[PDB]
Amino acid sequence: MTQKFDVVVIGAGPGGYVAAIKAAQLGLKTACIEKYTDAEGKLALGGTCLNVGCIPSKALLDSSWKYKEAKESFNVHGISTGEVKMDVAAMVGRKAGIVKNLTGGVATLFKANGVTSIQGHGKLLAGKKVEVTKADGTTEVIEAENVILASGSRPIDIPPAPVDQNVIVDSTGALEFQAVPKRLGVIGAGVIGLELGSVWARLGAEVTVLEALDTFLMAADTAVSKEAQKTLTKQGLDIKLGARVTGSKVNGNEVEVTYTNAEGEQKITFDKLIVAVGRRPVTTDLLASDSGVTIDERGYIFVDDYCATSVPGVYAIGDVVRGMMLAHKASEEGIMVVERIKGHKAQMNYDLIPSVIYTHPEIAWVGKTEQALKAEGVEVNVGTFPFAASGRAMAANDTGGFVKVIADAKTDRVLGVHVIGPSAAELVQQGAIAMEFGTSAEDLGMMVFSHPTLSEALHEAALAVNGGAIHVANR
Amino acid sequence: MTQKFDVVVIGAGPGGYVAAIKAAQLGLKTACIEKYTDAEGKLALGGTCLNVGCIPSKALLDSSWKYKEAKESFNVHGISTGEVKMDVAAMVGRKAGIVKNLTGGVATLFKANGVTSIQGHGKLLAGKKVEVTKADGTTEVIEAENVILASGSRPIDIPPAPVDQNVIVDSTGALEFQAVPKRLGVIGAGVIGLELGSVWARLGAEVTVLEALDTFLMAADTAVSKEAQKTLTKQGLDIKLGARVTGSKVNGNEVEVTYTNAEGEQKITFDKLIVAVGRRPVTTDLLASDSGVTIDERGYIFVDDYCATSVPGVYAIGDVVRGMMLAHKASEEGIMVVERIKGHKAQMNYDLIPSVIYTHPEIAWVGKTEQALKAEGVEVNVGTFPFAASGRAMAANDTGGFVKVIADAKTDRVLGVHVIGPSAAELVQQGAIAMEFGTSAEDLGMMVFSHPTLSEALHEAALAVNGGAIHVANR
Ligand SMILES: Cc1cc2nc3c(=O)[nH]c(=O)nc-3n(C[C@H](O)[C@H](O)[C@H](O)COP(=O)(O)OP(=O)(O)OC[C@H]3O[C@@H](n4cnc5c(N)ncnc54)[C@H](O)[C@@H]3O)c2cc1C
Ligand SMILES: Cc1cc2nc3c(=O)[nH]c(=O)nc-3n(C[C@H](O)[C@H](O)[C@H](O)COP(=O)(O)OP(=O)(O)OC[C@H]3O[C@@H](n4cnc5c(N)ncnc54)[C@H](O)[C@@H]3O)c2cc1C
Ligand SMILES: Nc1ncnc2c1ncn2[C@@H]1O[C@H](COP(=O)(O)O)[C@@H](O)[C@H]1O
Ligand SMILES: Nc1ncnc2c1ncn2[C@@H]1O[C@H](COP(=O)(O)O)[C@@H](O)[C@H]1O
Repeated sequence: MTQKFDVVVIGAGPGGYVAAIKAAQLGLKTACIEKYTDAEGKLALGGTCLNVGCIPSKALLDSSWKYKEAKESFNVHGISTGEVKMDVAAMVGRKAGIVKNLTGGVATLFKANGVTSIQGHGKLLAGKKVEVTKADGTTEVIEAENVILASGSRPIDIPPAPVDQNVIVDSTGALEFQAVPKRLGVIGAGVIGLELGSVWARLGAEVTVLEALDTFLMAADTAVSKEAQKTLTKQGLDIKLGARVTGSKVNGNEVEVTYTNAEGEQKITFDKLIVAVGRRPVTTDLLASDSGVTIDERGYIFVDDYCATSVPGVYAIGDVVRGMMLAHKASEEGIMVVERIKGHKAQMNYDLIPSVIYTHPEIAWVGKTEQALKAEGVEVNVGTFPFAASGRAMAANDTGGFVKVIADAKTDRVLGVHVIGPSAAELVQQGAIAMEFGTSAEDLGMMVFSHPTLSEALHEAALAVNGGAIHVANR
Repeated sequence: MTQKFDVVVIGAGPGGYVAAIKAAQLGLKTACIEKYTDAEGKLALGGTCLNVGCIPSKALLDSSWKYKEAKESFNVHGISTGEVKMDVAAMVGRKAGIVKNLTGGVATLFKANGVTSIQGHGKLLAGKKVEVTKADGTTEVIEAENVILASGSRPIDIPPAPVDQNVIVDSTGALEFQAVPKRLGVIGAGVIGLELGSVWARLGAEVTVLEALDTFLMAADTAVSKEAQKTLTKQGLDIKLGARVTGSKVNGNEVEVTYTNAEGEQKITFDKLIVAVGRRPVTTDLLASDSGVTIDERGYIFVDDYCATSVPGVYAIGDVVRGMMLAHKASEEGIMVVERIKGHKAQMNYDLIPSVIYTHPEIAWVGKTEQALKAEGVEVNVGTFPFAASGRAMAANDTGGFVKVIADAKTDRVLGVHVIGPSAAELVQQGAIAMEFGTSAEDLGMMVFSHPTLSEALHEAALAVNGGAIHVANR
């Protein structure tokens, strides 16, 4: 009666469900354990990303942008509308429908690939045995030749502003508001905070973003974060740096927030408050005391470059291990691990994992920032092209931003591509693909880019590296 | 004394003006001769592409799509408006201001780079001598060490439908309507005809496209053209294949068109008629009898792979020579010619020039079609991914279409990338960049693509080539 599998995956987020599908495709008898259930009380796959993360946030960002554009940027095209209105419930409902479709899609993929789906909480015991606590309390132990831990992360909750799922919410609650909060506060100016604040600012919320640090998007290239702060501020996000929240007091349907900055203590009242101060790895009841799996100082499962833990045949991927907390990072780690289980020498290039921020203008990058390369003493040539000079962007009425390409001054090898503007993620992916092949700035400049397209902005920026751009003056 | 230049470029379109800027950047004393001037007396730099082609069409396509979307696809996002109306004069005026800004931009680039612009009609005489006939009829002969012929193209004019720029227009008049015609006819279902028909259909015109051939977009992959005909028909373009126009009679503010199809002669009346039956190379008074420059059977200037004519030091680029009549082809041929004048061994890869159709959904491709590869006996593996399975596309409410990757069955080398759907041009550019580096489908599949992004559809299609797609069943 004891079930035996070649691979047992704990967690069905982008890391775990992709790993499970890949394992099954490679002929490995695979099981995937997941505890999450939807509103009908049924197993729902896809993790944070699908259910309360990437997908729902992108749906609201696209809907809210259309509303803002209709209100402010239709007249220039000769288009008049009556009063523009937003049925918030319908917007949230569209998002809920997308999530339902996609979670159903993952279940379908599991069935088509032969993945054994097991609803419950999984715990790794000694000897690669996994204890599954089923939805009804029944426990069952299964045996695995290989175990993949992909338990993900959860929002950080801080004593100064505890979430109550009503007036003070985390990112999950922020995607479920029934009405536009008249005054919205956001703690944390990270990617999640800026995305969530953008959604509601577009729909009319007076938005204030309280950020404890004195830097804005420190991971982005300095020129990109400078431009981002300027534009987001103009879009109604009152971004306050050096503003550390120290306490809060919920008074019925409002919250008075206290924070400290260069001018001492300040108080501000909001109708809703979103706490977006980071995410922490989840290992809650994931490991028996004698599992042998090492956890580092910050709660992450310790792994090598191939996602192997301290225990043979046990791997860990995604948000629960070191690295950028991104969905594509999790999925590709899952692929690597399964390929390696099959004996292939798969590996990941952590230096070419792109980052995307889905504000408008979209922000994206891959490789190193200019400030980082200068700090490391690497001499570089930089080429920039603004969308204000792009005929395609002018046609689209979306000319803010630029493309920045950074190359090694001696070898001309492209070390980083940074974009703030239309189709940023797509242009950065072009850069990433070229970088995978060890492209030089000159190699990109020598290629034929379709005209007129936003892609041309990357081509011009690459040419600008060596002072050869056609559509911008060269210095 | 006679003006003397290292390079004399005849024509200031994307081939000519880019060739002029680059020559100047490389230290060559350069002149660019252009005959056309706008209503404000300014030299019409940018040629067909900027003044009456690429840019104006893209501007109207973008404005008209926003109108269609607001009327038909805002409700799903929860967005309501009053009545959505289009001020056609204002839409066309926005386009006119974009054209004015960009033409001014090229003038600024010419000045910053030291290009001597000369207003007039240039003619190549024997001995690389160029006669410029000014607008007042005066002539001046300038001496050149190198001549670049970039005279471009013009619409084909046909006896059955003479253009009067009122009831019967060509592509130039089609971008200037001041009101939506109730009934619009388009002769020719080529790229230009489909784009122009789409603009007006979106704004309420009843559009009929009369095409003499029984094929539709034969240059596109069969799966792409099939989908395109289906979706364009659903958008209100009544595309009639095998319908050859034989005559037309203007009756006041109407035109009765007579055409022949499977039921013999038919008659149909329109308020406006667009003649989009192709384009022809322009060599009108471009060459003296004894210039020595060979013209082929279709009126194109004959050139080798490096755009060199039969006369040493004389080159021809863009629409006036063989190849795809595209802006990026013209510009890159311009760059190749100039680099070679300087002694560099630059080369054009005609196999990797992408094609784009700016309808909605956008269509783009690079490399070979599946039908061509089959006809040539090349064994292939095909991978397809539909946007209906893309989380990013779902969030954007734009899921129509797919990505198709074709690889050599023996070497796995990517031979073609075809896309119909959102950001088709950008995804195709990712494919073209990879193909420049000799990518295999597996190489693309091993790269990390940001999630959620439209780019992921290319990643999945690449994986599907070898039956390894994650998000669609592999059958
Ligand atoms: C609002 C928001 C927006 C985001 N937007 C983006 C974006 O645009 N792009 C991007 O790349 N990333 C984004 N992220 C991050 C992204 O969601 C994560 O990086 C990704 O979900 C990590 O995948 P994972 O598989 O590691 O973990 P998760 O997706 O968190 O999946 C872990 C799963 O394991 C389950 N689980 C945990 N413990 C157990 C157990 N013991 N037994 C059984 N099951 C268990 C959980 O129920 C969960 O379903 C966003 C996150 C948030 C919160
Ligand atoms: C409606 C429409 C839409 C289009 N859309 C696209 C698109 O989306 N993408 C794309 O790639 N292509 C598009 N094209 C095609 C594109 O415009 C051409 O391929 C491109 O302009 C060719 O550039 P060129 O430099 O060869 O010639 P042109 O742009 O035609 O420039 C030739 C110039 O030379 C001048 N000239 C001619 N003879 C002389 C002379 N004897 N002396 C001096 N000057 C002279 C002309 O006045 C003109 O300015 C489109 C065309 C049309 C009509
Ligand atoms: N108490 C706090 N008040 C304000 N900002 C905070 C507080 N605690 C953390 N943060 C910020 O929250 C942000 C979270 O960023 P990230 O992890 O990228 O989402 C960081 O920039 C932190 O400085
Ligand atoms: N008299 C005509 N009636 C209908 N279609 C025509 C006629 N003459 C040319 N065409 C079509 O016009 C199209 C021009 O397409 P292209 O050159 O790609 O822009 C071709 O597909 C021709 O078949």
